[PDB]
Order: sequence, then structure tokens, then C-alpha cells
Amino acid sequence: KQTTSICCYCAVGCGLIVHTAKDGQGRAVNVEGDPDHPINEGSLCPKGASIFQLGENDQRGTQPLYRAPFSDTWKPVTWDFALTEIAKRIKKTRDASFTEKNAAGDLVNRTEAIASFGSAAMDNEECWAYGNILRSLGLVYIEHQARIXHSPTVPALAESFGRGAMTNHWNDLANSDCILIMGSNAAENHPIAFKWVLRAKDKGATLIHVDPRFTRTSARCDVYAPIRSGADIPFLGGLIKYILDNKLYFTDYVREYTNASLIVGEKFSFKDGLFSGYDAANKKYDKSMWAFELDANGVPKRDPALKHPRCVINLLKKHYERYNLDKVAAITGTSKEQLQQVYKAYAATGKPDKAGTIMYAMGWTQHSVGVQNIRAMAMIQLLLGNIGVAGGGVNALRGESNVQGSTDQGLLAHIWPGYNPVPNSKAATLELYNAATPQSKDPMSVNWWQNRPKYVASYLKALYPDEEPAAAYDYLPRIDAGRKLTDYFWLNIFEKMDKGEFKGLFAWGMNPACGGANANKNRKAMGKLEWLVNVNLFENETSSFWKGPGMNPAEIGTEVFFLPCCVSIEKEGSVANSGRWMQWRYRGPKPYAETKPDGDIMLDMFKKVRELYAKEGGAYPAPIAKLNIADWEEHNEFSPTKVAKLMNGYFLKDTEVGGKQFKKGQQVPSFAFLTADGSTCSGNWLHAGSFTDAGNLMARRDKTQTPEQARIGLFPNWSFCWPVNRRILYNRASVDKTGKPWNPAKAVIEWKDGKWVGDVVDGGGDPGTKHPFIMQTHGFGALYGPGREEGPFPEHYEPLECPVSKNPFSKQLHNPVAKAVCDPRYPFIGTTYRVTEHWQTGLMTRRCAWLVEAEPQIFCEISKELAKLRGIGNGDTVKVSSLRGALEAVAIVTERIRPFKIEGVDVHMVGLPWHYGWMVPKNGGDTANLLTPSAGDPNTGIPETKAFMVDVRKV
Amino acid sequence: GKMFFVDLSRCTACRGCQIACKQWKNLPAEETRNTGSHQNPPDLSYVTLKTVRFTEKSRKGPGIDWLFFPEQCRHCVEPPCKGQADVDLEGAVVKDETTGAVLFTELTAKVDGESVRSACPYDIPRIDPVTKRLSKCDMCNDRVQNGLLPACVKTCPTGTMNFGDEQEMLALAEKRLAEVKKTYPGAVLGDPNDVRVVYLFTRDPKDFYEHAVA
Ligand SMILES: Nc1nc2c(c(=O)[nH]1)N[C@H]1C(S)=C(S)[C@@H](COP(=O)(O)OP(=O)(O)OC[C@H]3O[C@@H](n4cnc5c(=O)[nH]c(N)nc54)[C@H](O)[C@@H]3O)O[C@H]1N2
Ligand SMILES: Nc1nc2c(c(=O)[nH]1)N[C@H]1C(S)=C(S)[C@@H](COP(=O)(O)OP(=O)(O)OC[C@H]3O[C@@H](n4cnc5c(=O)[nH]c(N)nc54)[C@H](O)[C@@H]3O)O[C@H]1N2
Ligand code: SF4
Ligand code: SF4
Ligand code: SF4
Ligand code: SF4
Ligand SMILES: [Cl-]
Ligand SMILES: [Cl-]
Ligand SMILES: [Cl-]
Ligand SMILES: [Cl-]
Ligand SMILES: [Cl-]
Ligand SMILES: [S]
Ligand SMILES: [W+6]
Repeated sequence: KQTTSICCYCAVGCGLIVHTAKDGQGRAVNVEGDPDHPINEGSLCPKGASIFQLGENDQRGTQPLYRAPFSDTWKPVTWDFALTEIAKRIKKTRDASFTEKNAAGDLVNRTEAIASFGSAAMDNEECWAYGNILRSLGLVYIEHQARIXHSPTVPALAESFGRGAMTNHWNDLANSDCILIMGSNAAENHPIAFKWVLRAKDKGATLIHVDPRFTRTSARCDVYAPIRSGADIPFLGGLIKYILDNKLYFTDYVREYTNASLIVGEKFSFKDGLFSGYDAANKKYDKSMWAFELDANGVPKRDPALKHPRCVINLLKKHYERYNLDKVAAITGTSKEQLQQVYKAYAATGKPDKAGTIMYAMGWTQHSVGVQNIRAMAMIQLLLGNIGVAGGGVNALRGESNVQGSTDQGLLAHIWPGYNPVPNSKAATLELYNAATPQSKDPMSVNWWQNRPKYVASYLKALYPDEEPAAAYDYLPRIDAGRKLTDYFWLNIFEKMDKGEFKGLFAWGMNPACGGANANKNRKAMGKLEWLVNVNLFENETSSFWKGPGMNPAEIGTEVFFLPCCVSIEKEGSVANSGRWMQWRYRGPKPYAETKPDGDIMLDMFKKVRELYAKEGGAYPAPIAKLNIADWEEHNEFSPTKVAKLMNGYFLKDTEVGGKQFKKGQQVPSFAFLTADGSTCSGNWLHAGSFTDAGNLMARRDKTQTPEQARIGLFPNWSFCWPVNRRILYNRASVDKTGKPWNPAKAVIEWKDGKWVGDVVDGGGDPGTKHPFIMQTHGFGALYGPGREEGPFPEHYEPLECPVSKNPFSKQLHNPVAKAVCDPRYPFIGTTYRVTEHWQTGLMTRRCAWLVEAEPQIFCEISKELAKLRGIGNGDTVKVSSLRGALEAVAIVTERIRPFKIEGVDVHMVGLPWHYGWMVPKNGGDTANLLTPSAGDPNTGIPETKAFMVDVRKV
Repeated sequence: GKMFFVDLSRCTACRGCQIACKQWKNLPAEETRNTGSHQNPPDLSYVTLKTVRFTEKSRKGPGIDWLFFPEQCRHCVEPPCKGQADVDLEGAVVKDETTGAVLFTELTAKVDGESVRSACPYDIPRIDPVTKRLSKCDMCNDRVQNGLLPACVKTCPTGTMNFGDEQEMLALAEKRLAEVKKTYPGAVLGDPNDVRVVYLFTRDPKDFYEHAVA
């Protein structure tokens, strides 16, 4: 029979229909698009369109496999044995490594001897449960995908608007009058997005692609502007100057809804590429030097006439005056002609009745000033009145299907679910933890994070419902206050692993043997583990690192457990897409062979650990024994429905809150009704409202829209988005102080007959009574962003090291708050990127013959100019080499790549796909991460995979 | 009967269509290698009824004209393939009068496959070296009879692929041509009066493929 699902690949979130033999009990026989889904309307890219081949695949794992120390083979074992043995490894390693107090005598209750990677590929209920299992075990080294592509940039949106998320959503692109795609190859990497992009074009939108390469995206845009690697901030700074010089900013929006009018204190300055407060010894700023001038109430002073010399807007004008078209054209390599054309077309959206949107994904924002790149986009959007509006926004495109959700559920070392921070060792009590929230004295500033105590208490009640929150607070592990936060993150986990500091690793739904930069180093590091648990669909380069190229299994002592999980269409649960749409999906076919859903694997593993503790005792058993997993279980299995209900939350006593009376056991209708006093639980405050007494709102397949909703495609009854179904964030900025839309033809909200109609208003209150950015301490869209480590305004610092010696904007060449060799044997700028047909490391898509058929081998894209230099012809076999490794690829010689002129010298770019690996297929090639450095970023602690030095030579 | 209108001015070369054809028919994958192109399979074959052809054309200044051609049987109104097969065996090639589909049956194994391929002005038919059966795009004739879009049409995210009754599709082709011709002055329709798969090309069709038009 017929069931609905949601694609397991990218964060567009396309709907599927799955047909299963034997009335829904047997194998899948067909998987195609859901014609009723509002995002894809039945369309699928080749990845979604081949899900049938992913699931009904005789190369999938069938049962658990064990690799003994020094063995060259797998042994098939039972689940009961594999999970008992893993439980025993976990308990031994935890018992041996558990630290109640750190060296300073502070309570930390952690194990630093186990790390976990993964995963954005798991369901939201699975991600939430997984984090809680790992933290109940005392883990702090908990990371996944989001660190690599999203963490380097999301603080830019939090600084600018108050939240880290994509501001609008996919369907909303169709309302744009100008779409700037920059640091994104959306036609290949978010393909169904082009349904809505091309619909904007149909209605007269200009489509602009700013990219070092001409791609399948570029082919369908009106304007293609080449940019040299790392020259984004110059490009965007020039657009800011253009907007200010030509008076194209939306005055009333800027005056009312941005911090343009705020007065910056006298200690702020910038000279010679350095802001005030620079500590040259420790290479950091004293950001207190960037404070606003506060009034007698502690509130920033304001000059709504925008005349005071220290008004944010006047400081901004002065800052960006250097970014003239000649200097910007010279560093970007974009002709002055093309820059003007792009600036004119984009800046035209400053009109109230026009909207422009910016789409970026990963691009090259990995480096130390990627945050400032995105800051610049946020600032351009605030100057043009494009934040909060239909067809506007900063559309930060999420990568994996559920990376939004995996981040939401705290699978990163610095956060619990719902972006509550992991406590540090000096947060000795729950009261100390809660002491840390900044307050506003501005009656118009909502400053919503003041509610955090309710969310932390309700989280502790979800995990430990029979314990008082202050007591349960002592069950969860803490990081050291004294340590750099990046010490707990992705890159340093690999570094620690290579120094032998981990006994165990969970590679849960990731393939770090191909996905991590400098694969040679990481593959050898994995041999320093005592034990590795890999949970995945297929045997892979990680599960089997011990028989990889140049490895001798007889010399590697690591025990490996491979646990085969089931594909998306074989399980139930939710995934949160890029627009925060939390979409429910159903089981079609039964799990293949003896594969299991992640939730079943982790819950059974944890229950066996709990049994071992009950039988034997061990280190600090309370967090393990008292964890509430009974709320997670139905039919002796993991229950997506029950976990989703707990993540929403329910009342643990009769409660009066928000002027309403609730009964013990009722679902919490929204996070507005959470309490700090133990009356409520909620696994994730962002989920409070997703699963109410009305039922599972994530499972709504209702295209009901009012005329106002339909005109812009909000689809408010199709699934549910956080927060509380606000489809367009910051939507109070889309109206004037009387609540009338700037653009009535594309209204997001409007005040009619005493209520907001359209979207759910982002912040309750009558028109003109509240600042539109309710998550900001001060309530404004931040043009000046004094929380950023590199400064309150973006400034060009060269992210390239090897080909640049001079910065034309200042005497500071590189980021002043951030050891590339630049060996002249590797003269070309290597870069890695995706194609439409493959997924991530290709672990999944290299198993799908139809995708291999289209893109069977690693290739190397080069210009005719580089081919000429090296004697390469199209289709030649080439060796691509770096200081870290070497691989062979097929040459693709194409005019889609052109040389950069950098300081009077042609510098060539070499393009590689990172989708290949030694396991499969035959003659596919190995990972481009053999080539990439692991050196990592001082600021972001984020790897370099978009510009790294290589050679390419004919074989 | 029915017609496809294929607006190549909207194609992102996602190859959803190429994959969706194989998923729906459960066709085998070919052994392929990269020989200096994204294009693969390089050609139609007995097991590949659609492939996306990729052509780069130089343009002065930044970027190229990147031409994408998702090739399939044109379902000719008076099909030459059928004229040739019928000489050997009626029933090898038949016309479905409901949809306009030109359909190859198992009896193609008993006709001169080489001659049938040569008769096709679009060089579409392909022979199985083992069974000698001919294959090509069947218009997803069985989905269409059952009120569904062809697999490659439903999957297309861009509006490139369109399908419907011939009157509706010719009206859309005429209207869309006028609109696209604004941006692409060399835009034309492929043999719109002879075939049921009507391509809008953005320039000389023969730049997309040597057999793009008759
Ligand atoms: N088909 C497919 N889709 C995917 C994935 C996949 O593997 N395959 N992965 C998913 C994931 S996890 C993620 S995070 C996203 C990432 O999605 P994208 O960020 O779109 O991915 P890339 O293709 O790596 O890079 C985008 C573009 O950045 C350009 N670029 C490189 N350097 C610069 C620079 O200095 N400036 C500018 N402006 N552009 C630059 C590259 O030329 C490339 O075209 O994609 C997701 N979608
Ligand atoms: N050089 C270079 N390196 C890169 C990148 C780049 O652009 N260049 N991109 C980076 C980025 S943005 C990312 S996000 C990472 C991705 O790195 P990884 O996440 O390690 O990559 P994959 O493992 O290929 O990602 C898909 C995984 O999800 C698994 N999977 C799918 N469904 C399930 C399920 O239900 N459960 C479980 N347990 N597993 C499941 C698949 O089997 C597969 O292992 O790579 C990073 N690495
Ligand atoms: S990979 Fe992304 S665009 Fe393609 S079908 Fe899946 S969700 Fe849709
Ligand atoms: S395109 Fe060729 S194979 Fe198809 S109907 Fe016409 S003559 Fe026959
Ligand atoms: S109409 Fe059907 S058979 Fe023909 S190319 Fe499309 S999917 Fe394949
Ligand atoms: S699915 Fe549509 S956009 Fe994608 S290659 Fe086929 S015709 Fe072009
Ligand atoms: Cl079956
Ligand atoms: Cl054993
Ligand atoms: Cl329990
Ligand atoms: Cl409906
Ligand atoms: Cl390195
Ligand atoms: S991701
Ligand atoms: W990613």
C-alpha cells in the first residue's frame, strides 16, 4: 500500500509517496514524488528519485558485524550480543574515565574518554534521544555535521536578527524580485529550490549567481558574476557603499527597525584594519570598548534624526567608504561593469514594494571571517528593508535533511536541546546557570531569552521527571570554564584521537574516514581507538578503515562494531527542513533483513548499559538509572510518537499559567506556557506547540490557506515550523507602526480589526508597541554587531594565505584575532564542491547504480588556461597532489573555470568532487579529503576544504 | 492524443528525469566512465531510454552557454520507424491511438533492428545485442492511460517538462516561445507539426544535439 515520506537527502524536504508490496508489510516497489506536497508538487531531483534503489539494495548491511583486534575480517553477530558487548565497552570506559570533580575541585560529572559524531541523517526524535543518552553517560565530546558548514556562520544571524535560522522558507523564494545566490550552488545542491526561483523569474525577478565557477545554477540565472575565492566581503562591502551613496536604503525601515539610530560610545574606533580594544599579545578584542552610550536607565541612547556622528548609521557610512567600485572590482575580479549591474539590480529592492533575497549555503564561509561575510549580507538586507518580508530574508540554506533538527536537539558540544548552553564547571548550581541572562530596561524590547529558566527546568523534568530540577542539574556533565570551547569540537576531537586520548568513538550516521579533512591523518588516528561503533546503512570507509588503502589489519588493534540501520522510508518520525518545517513521515516497507531504526539501536544499547549498572554498580549510576526512557518506548521498541509528545512537553501538575488553567497530563500548547517551577516538562522548548492536545501538528498535510497566506505560500496548516508556526521570522518588520504592510500585494502580516492576520505574528503586541526583533536584547536589526569576535562591522581580511601578500583596505592582511606552508610545488587553489547526483561522501549514492551511472568517477575540473600550462587534454587521467596526499581523477577541461588575477599573477583553481571513496564503486576514486589540510581555524575551529593548495599533473 | 512540451530554457540538468525513467521501469544501470564530461550514459542504449546531453558553447566574457538536452523518442505523428518495422512484421511497432504513443513490442526481435534505427530521423531506436529487441521511450504509455504524468514529467522540478492534450500543449508551446524569445532571440520549437515531444530550444537546435531536430 501507499504511505508518505520526506526525502532523506537535502534540507529542501520534498515529499515522497512509497508503494509497498503485501499490503504495506513487504518490500518497497516504487518511490516517487508526493504530488500534493506544497514544496515539490511531486518533483524530485535524481537523489530523491532514486530512494527506491537506496532502500531495495542488496549491498545494505543485514545484521551486526564485529571486527576483532588485528583481524582482517568481520564476524556476523546477533543484536543481543553486539549491544551487550557495546554496553560493556561503554561501562568499562565510563567507569575508568569518569571524573566527578575537575582539577580545580569543580563538579563536572563527565567522561572525556568517549566521543560521538553524528548525525543530521537521524530523525528529530532519534537526535533528541541520542544526545540525552550520551549526556546521561557523561559525554561532552558530542558533535555532528552542523559544526562543519553551519556553525561557522549561524552566529552572524543571531547577532543580526536574534536567531541562527533561515529567516524565510523555500516557497517564499517565488515572491522575490531579485534573488542573489552567493556561496550556494542551489540548482545542484537544493534542486527543488529552483522551482520557486524560476517562478520568481516568471513574475519578473532578476536571478544573480556570484560564484568562482559557472555551474548548473549559473546556466539558469540572468547574471553570472565570477568572484575570486575569499573576496566575498569586498563584494558585499561595495554593495553597502553603493546603497548608502545612491540613497537606495529604505529610510523608514532603517530608522525604526535597525540599530541605525543607536549611539555608539566614545571608546569605539577603527584604524588601519583594527577596531579599538585590540590585545596584540592574545590576538583578541576587548568588546566592552564597542559598547553603546547608555542612558540613566541602562538603555542605548538613540538619535532618530540619524545626525549624531556616533549614530551606528554614520559610523557605517564612514566604515564602508573605502569599498569603491574600482578597489572592489580589482580584488573580486568582477568587472566594474558587472559589479554596477549586480549592485543596481539588487539595491533596487530597497523600495517598499520590492523584495530581494540572498541564498547562501556553505560556499566558502568555513574560514575565520565567514561569520562577517554573512553579517554583511544581514546588513545589506536591513538597509533595504528585506528582513521580515515575503521574498526577502537571509535564506541560509541548511545542508542535510535534518541538520536543522540535529542542531535543535543539541548534537553539538556547546548546547543542550533548544540552544540552552551546556553548563561549564563554574555553573555549580542551577541558580548560577540561570544567573547568566542579559536583561533589557527598554519597555518596547521583548528580549525573549529572559524565559530561559522555564526551558532549562522543563528540559530537566523531561529527562528526570521525579527529581527536583536543582538535583537533576547535577546529573548532566559540564565542560571546563577555563578551556577554549573549540577544544570540545569536531577538529580537536580528531586531534585528541590522533594523540591517543579517546578509548571509544561512535561514528553514528557519518563517514568521517571520508568526510573529515586530511583523511590520511584521520584514518591513522582511528587506529588509536580501543573501540569504534559505526551505525550506518552500508559497510563504508569508516566501518572498515582497518582494511583501507595502505592499512595492515594485522597491526590495528581497534575493535569495530558495525550496526546496520534502516533507511528513511522504513521508519517513522520527523525531520526539520531548512525553513524549520518539522515534517512527519511514515514506515512503508518493514526494515530490510535485520536492520533497525536508530531509535531502537540506541534505546536497546542504553537499556543494556542500565542493566549492567543495576547488576554491578559502577561510577555515579544516578544519571543512567533515573533517565526517563519509559516515556520513549511502545511495543518494546522506540516510539517516535511518544518521544515527539515529550519533546513538545506536558503538564506534571495542575497549573495556572498565562491566565489559563491546565490539567496534569495535558500537552503544553506552546513554550509560552512552560514554567520554571517543575509544573511542566518539555524535551525541547522549540517543539512546544508541535504536538498538542489537538494532535501531531507535524503530521498535518493540509493546504488550507487564507487569501493573504496563499498569495505568498505560507502553507500554515502543512506540517508545523518552530517557533509556534511563524513561517517568516521577524515578520513585524514587514509592516509600519500602524500594522500596515510595506508591500500589501505580498503582505506577511497585517493588523485588521484588532488582530494580526496572515503569518503568526513574530512577537505579540499591538502595532507600534514592540521592537520587531524580539530575541535581540535591545530589539533592533543589528547593522553594528558588537558581539562578533572580529568586530562590529565586517572588514576584509584575506582568507587566502598563499597567493596574497597585500590587503588594499588596510595594513592588516589576515584576521587579527585568528601556518599554511604555501609550498611552490602546489601552485593551484584546490577546492571541493558537490554535483547534483551524489550525496556527501557518497557512502549512500555510490551504492545506487543509477547515480553512479551518471557520475561514475572522481573528476578534476580545470580551465583551458591550466590545461594549456600542464599539457592536459579533456578526459586525461591526472594526479592531484598536496602536502597531505594524492589521488587520480579524470580531467574535465572547461571554460566554466577561469583563472583569477591575484596581485598581477594568474592563479588557477582546481575543482574536485568530494563524493568518492575507496570502498565502492570499482574505479570510482578516493576522497578529495586525502588532499585537504586539517590545520583548522583559530576562531571557528573549522576545516579548510574550499581553498587549499594542490598540483595537477598529467599521468 | 497527448504531447510533451519541453522548455529547455528552464532546464538545470538535475537529471531527475533520467533517473526517474529508470526507477519507474526498473531499468538496469550501464557501465559508465567519466571521459571528460558530466554526460553519462553518453548515449541512449537498450537500457537507457533517456539521457541528458550536455554541450558547452563559448561566449565572450564570463560564463558559457551550457546547453542541456534530455533526449527521448519524439512519438512521431507518422512514425518512419513503424513504416520500416511493418515490412517485416506488423505488431513489432504499433501506435496507441488514445495517447499517440509509438510502441515497440517483443516482436521487434524478429525485424531488421538496424533498418528501423536508420529510418528514425532522430536516431532514437536501440537494439539489445542479446535478444535483438528494440527499446526507446514508450511515453510511459501505461501511466498516461491510468491518468498519471510520465515519470520524467512529474519528477521535473523546473517546469521544463510539461505534458497534456496536444491542443493544450501546442497553445502552451506557442505562448512560451513568444515569452522566451525575449531573452533568447534564436529560440525555436523542434518540428512542432510532426512530433509529440516538442522542444523549445534557446538557439540553433543542432547546437544541443546533431539529431535534436529532423
Ligand atoms: N547534490 C547535493 N546536494 C547537497 C549536498 C551534496 O553532497 N550533494 N550536501 C548538502 C550539504 S551537507 C550542504 S552543507 C550544502 C552545501 O551547499 P553549497 O554551499 O551550495 O555547496 P558547494 O557545492 O560545496 O559550494 C557552493 C558553491 O560555493 C562556491 N564557492 C567556493 N568558494 C567560494 C568563495 O570564496 N565565494 C563564493 N561566493 N562562492 C564560493 C563553489 O564554487 C560552489 O559552486 O549542500 C547540501 N546539498
Ligand atoms: N572536502 C570536503 N569535505 C566535506 C565537505 C565539503 O564540502 N568538502 N562537506 C562537509 C559537510 S557540509 C558535511 S555536512 C559533512 C558530511 O559528512 P558525513 O555526514 O560523514 O557524510 P556521509 O556519511 O556521506 O553523510 C550521509 C550519512 O548518513 C547516513 N545515513 C542516512 N540515513 C541514516 C539513518 O537513518 N541513520 C544513520 N545512522 N545514518 C544514516 C549515510 O549512511 C551516510 O553515512 O562532510 C563535510 N566534509
Ligand atoms: S535531495 Fe533535496 S531537492 Fe532533491 S528530492 Fe531530496 S529534498 Fe528534494
Ligand atoms: S522518434 Fe524515431 S523511434 Fe521515436 S516514433 Fe519517431 S521514428 Fe519512431
Ligand atoms: S516518458 Fe516515460 S519512458 Fe519516456 S523518457 Fe519519460 S519516463 Fe522514460
Ligand atoms: S528533471 Fe527537468 S530540469 Fe532536471 S534535467 Fe530533466 S528536464 Fe531538466
Ligand atoms: Cl515483498
Ligand atoms: Cl564474537
Ligand atoms: Cl524509565
Ligand atoms: Cl488540503
Ligand atoms: Cl595539514
Ligand atoms: S549539514
Ligand atoms: W553540511
